[PDB]
Amino acid sequence: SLCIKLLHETQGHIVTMELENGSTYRGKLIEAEDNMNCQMRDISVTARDGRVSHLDQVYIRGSHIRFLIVPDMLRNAPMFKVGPGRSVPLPTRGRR
Amino acid sequence: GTTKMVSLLNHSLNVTTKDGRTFVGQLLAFDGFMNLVLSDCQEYRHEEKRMLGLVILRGEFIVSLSVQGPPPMLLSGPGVARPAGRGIPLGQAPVGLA
Amino acid sequence: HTIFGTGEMYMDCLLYDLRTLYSEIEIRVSDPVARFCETAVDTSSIKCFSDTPNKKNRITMVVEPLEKGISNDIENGKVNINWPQKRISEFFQKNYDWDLLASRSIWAFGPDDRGTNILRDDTLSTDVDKNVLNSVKEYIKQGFQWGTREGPLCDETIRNVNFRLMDVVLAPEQIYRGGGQIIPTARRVCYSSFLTASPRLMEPVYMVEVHAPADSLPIIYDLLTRRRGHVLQDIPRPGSPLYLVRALIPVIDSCGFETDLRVHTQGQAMCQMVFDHWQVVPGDPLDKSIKPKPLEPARGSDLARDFLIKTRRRKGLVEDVSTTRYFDQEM
Amino acid sequence: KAGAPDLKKYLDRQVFVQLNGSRKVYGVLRGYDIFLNIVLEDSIEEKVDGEKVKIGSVAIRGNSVIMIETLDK
Amino acid sequence: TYRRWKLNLPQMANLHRLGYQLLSDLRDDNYFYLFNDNSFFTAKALNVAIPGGPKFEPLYEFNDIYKLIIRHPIKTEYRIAFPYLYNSRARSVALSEYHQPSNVFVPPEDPDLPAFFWDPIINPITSRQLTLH
RNA sequence: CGUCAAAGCACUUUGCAAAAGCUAACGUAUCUGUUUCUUGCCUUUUACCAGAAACAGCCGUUUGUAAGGUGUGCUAAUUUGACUGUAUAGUUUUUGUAAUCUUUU
Repeated sequence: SLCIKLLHETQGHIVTMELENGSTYRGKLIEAEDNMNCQMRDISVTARDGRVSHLDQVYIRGSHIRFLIVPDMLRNAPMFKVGPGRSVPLPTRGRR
Repeated sequence: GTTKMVSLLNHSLNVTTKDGRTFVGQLLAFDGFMNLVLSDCQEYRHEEKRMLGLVILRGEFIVSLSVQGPPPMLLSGPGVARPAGRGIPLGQAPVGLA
Repeated sequence: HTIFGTGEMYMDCLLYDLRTLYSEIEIRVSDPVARFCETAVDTSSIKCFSDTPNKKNRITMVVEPLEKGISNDIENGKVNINWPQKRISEFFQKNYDWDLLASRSIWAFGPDDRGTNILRDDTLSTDVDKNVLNSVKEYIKQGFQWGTREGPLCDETIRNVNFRLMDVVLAPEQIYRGGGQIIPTARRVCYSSFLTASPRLMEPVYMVEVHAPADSLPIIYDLLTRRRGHVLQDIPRPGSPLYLVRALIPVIDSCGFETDLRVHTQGQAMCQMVFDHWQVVPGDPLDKSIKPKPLEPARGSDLARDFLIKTRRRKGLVEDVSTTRYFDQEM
Repeated sequence: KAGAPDLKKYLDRQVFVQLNGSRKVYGVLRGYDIFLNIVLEDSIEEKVDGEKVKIGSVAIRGNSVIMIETLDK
Repeated sequence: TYRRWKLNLPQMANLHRLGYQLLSDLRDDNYFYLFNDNSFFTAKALNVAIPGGPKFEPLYEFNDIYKLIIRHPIKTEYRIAFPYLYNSRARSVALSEYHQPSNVFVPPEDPDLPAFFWDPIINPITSRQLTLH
């Protein structure tokens, strides 16, 4: 599915997100998942209060994520057709 | 199924979420979990606004969907002309008779 | 207009472009030959003597051949001029067992800081007049790195030649010691020590790696041997039914060696040539009793003399090379 | 499904977990799960007061987990 | 109409096996080296002639013996390989395919042993020459 | 295999159009002629020898499209396309940690 591949493509860039917790996190993204796990660095948190903090490394659970906010160049990225028997989108030379 | 959902693709949408917040923008990509991707997004928390950009929502977070606006955006046949003329027929009467 | 390039296939594709892409013109291409180089075999019997045009300075230096273990190290980049003198002297002392004062006294490497030639000090009066010699550092190098880029025999590069500054007579002022009065005489010292030391040509050989079936082998050997070939190794290579046949060949005698393999072994047997080595020509290039005939080829030591006359003939130099007396000073 | 998460780089290192109900824990990461159930040893609470109680070996549930941090680089 | 045909594997097998006495046995192409339609064109253009092949009508100071170095005559085979190099004033010429991979398929003579059986022509595979990390 | 859309379907006869778009077998085949030049063997020109360049014919090939023919179905069969095509109540989305109250501006 495409909504997951877009995420994997923003690895490296800086990302903003929102959790069920209520707080938003901002930082460089290192790894993601099909679950919607994340692995980030140099995070700058900002809760409901406005309280800023620093977190060196973080892992997440996707279940806990509400929504992400992604860089602007990631709208020209390709959105593929996928297929019935494939996990990752990718381009497809073969039959279909 | 998901036949209806492809029809919505590339329309400006109004998406209400479980939090109450409402996101707005075009729809680029769609999922089996209802993960939506949205372009040039704007929340309306309520007399309020914010600019985000590209937003990827989960399925858990989404409540309802609603279209705001519509989707954004044999050379030459044989025939030849001529000028005038309008010949007079000597005979009258129909074509087949005589 | 002599032009260079790695080998047959390379040359073909130049002379294709210039003939049909760049210029749209006909040509008369010559039969291809190798680029030669030149070295010293032994030490010089007579020590050198030289005078400046002003006769205020006298330079003399000895030429000796390097060991083959050393020459390769320089061209690889194991030793530089840019390193400290103490690190460089540790190299020679521990590998080739040089003296302690001899090891520190290295001036600069050969033609354009790579070619295997070395300058060195061999005297005591330099310790007495040290600051006097330090005004004559670059005046030697600019007639040495320029003067050994080209050579005596064919106007070509030089390999494995050491230099040993013995006597240095000097004058009061540094106006008597000028650029125009030292450089063109400092260079003449190298050419004089060559002729006394008995020099010889060296030519490039390249590693021919043949592949083949077992039955074709005998033809490869019989072909190689006629063009001076030393098989370094012959094995049935693993995982595939082919025999490797590594080899060496003197570039002059590999003109179309590839096409004769493929013909005679009927489409079996491929071969490549990768630049390697430098092998000395058997005979002596300065021997008056040799001259044979311009039509037929050479065989043994008589071949070395043959290349020299012919190479100089093409350049437009004096053919005999009898004008050794010009560069040998006077005695 | 069941993408076994990338927690190999956290094994046998200290952590600063956060869980549901704003409760958080320190511990050495021993083992992990498909569903992100965790095994922590030398477990110390961080109470809302700040009073730190030593517990020992503990198995935190996957569902609960909000996040997982590293104290030292 | 009888255009287009599709044949089973076993059928094509028999046809092959019946026709065997006619059709060839090269598979490589390397075999041809100086016997390609290209080579023969250059021969024609250079007016030289190669041994087994055809021979046509012709189509169409600096030298100095004392400047040359006579070392191995240079044959006609050499001109028809690298015509731009070894030969001057080369026009109307065609350049040929320099080498192909080489096929390493020997067909099974004795058809009892299986499809995948280490053949005795391949060299053992021993590796005692090597020095690793 | 599954869905949706289009269409009769397979086989065949003619007509009419095309067939280097980024160096490549419309044809893993291959023949005759004209003109202009060069050489052969020659004196009757034709008929020819064997090279070149420039044009032509002929024997064939493919595709699209139009109308037909035979056999079968138009209460069916076949072809052709298109597609974000799978089924999960027990931890990372669709069988809920929800429900409810109160204070501040």
